[PDB]
Amino acid sequence: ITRTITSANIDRLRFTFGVQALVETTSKGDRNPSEVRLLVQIQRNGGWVTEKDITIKGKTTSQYLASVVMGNLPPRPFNIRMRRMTPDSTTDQLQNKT
Amino acid sequence: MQDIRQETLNECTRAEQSASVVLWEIDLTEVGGERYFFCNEQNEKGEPVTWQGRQYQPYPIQGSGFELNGKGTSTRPTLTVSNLYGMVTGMAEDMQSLVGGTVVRRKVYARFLDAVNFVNGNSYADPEQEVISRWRIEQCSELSAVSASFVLSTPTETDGAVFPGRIMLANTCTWTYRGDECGYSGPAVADEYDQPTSDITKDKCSKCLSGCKFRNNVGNFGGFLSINKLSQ
Amino acid sequence: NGKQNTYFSSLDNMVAQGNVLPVLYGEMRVGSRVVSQEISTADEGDGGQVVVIGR
Amino acid sequence: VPEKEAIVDNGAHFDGEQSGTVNGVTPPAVQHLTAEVTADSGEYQVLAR
Ligand code: SF4
Repeated sequence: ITRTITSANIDRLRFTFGVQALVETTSKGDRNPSEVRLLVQIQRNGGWVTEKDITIKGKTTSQYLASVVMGNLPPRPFNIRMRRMTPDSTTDQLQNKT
Repeated sequence: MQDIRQETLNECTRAEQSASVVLWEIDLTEVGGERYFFCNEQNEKGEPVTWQGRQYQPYPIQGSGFELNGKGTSTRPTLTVSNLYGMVTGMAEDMQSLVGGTVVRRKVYARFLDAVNFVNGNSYADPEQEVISRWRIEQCSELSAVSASFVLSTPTETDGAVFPGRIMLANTCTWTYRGDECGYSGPAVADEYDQPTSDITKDKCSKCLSGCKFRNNVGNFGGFLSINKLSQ
Repeated sequence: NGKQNTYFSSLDNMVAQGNVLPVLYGEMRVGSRVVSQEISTADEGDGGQVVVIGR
Repeated sequence: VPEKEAIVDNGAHFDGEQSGTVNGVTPPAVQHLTAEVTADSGEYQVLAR
């Protein structure tokens, strides 16, 4: 997902991300935690730079939302994006949606 | 002990002495007027008394009550000067009651007075011998057609002073405009009612946050914002 | 309850509005007037590029 | 001096809002309310966050 920033006077930027669930169900019915990774990117200079490395690990069947704060923002015409480095789940038992 | 010159002390210890002359200088430079020199009596030749080059003018003036005591309250001497001809009335209506000016008192023995005064001259003239004390006018206790009376005070008086003296306010800036603390020096921007203007004569700060934002000087705001939320 | 006070020491945090800004002249423990105070949720990032959430 | 009445009446210029109800001290609503029913411990429980 990508969006751009147009406001003139801002000093820091906060990204609120999360996962809908992370429970992993075995064939018998046991539940185990899983993990997922994200990248938050800002277009400094001419190439995208990954500001942060994010890893969420645990068991939950409801949304868990976390926030991280940025700084040293480039000049305003910059744009931002977030991307996923974990392969999209194919089996229905995995349930790790970013 | 004041560093009085030796010849003055030798004059003090003598059995028979020369006349003692008190010379008054009223300084209105800080207020905005000119300095005035007076003396109680004329010289021997019927001319104004000459000390150094000042040429103090004859005029009925007297000051009584001077003292050196720090145990109790301040001294507050009194000075009386006549205004039969209306001089003091004109200085009082021009210079706002002559309140805040300096009064300087000198005591010089007639022996050391300038040679111009005496008809035969003075062989002992020495312009360095005097005793000086400074005061500041405080009030005009009386003013009539006969005389006018002032009460002096020390320059270092502590009547209306509280020490820390700086108030933390939520909405008002305490600095002086364009002062050292405010640190603004630029084109005229606004009036005291946050109305745009460009004349330099009517450029004042409203001491409000908008009045400060007109100058883009929010960084140096005197007051501390959003305290009233906490105090509540 | 009989605690005795003096004019040159204060060890607790006082309200800000309408009060003077104090002056400190020597080495001493101080409690100071509060200009701001808030409670919010804390960000997970600790300032580094790598951040790990959960176990 | 009768001329001081008009000087006193003119008041001053105040900055802000007379109502001042945009932001008092009433707390806002809690951000993310979620309730989860888990039978992992062998019993039905509700976890509010
Ligand atoms: S409000 Fe701003 S511009 Fe006005 S005196 Fe205070 S610091 Fe200076």
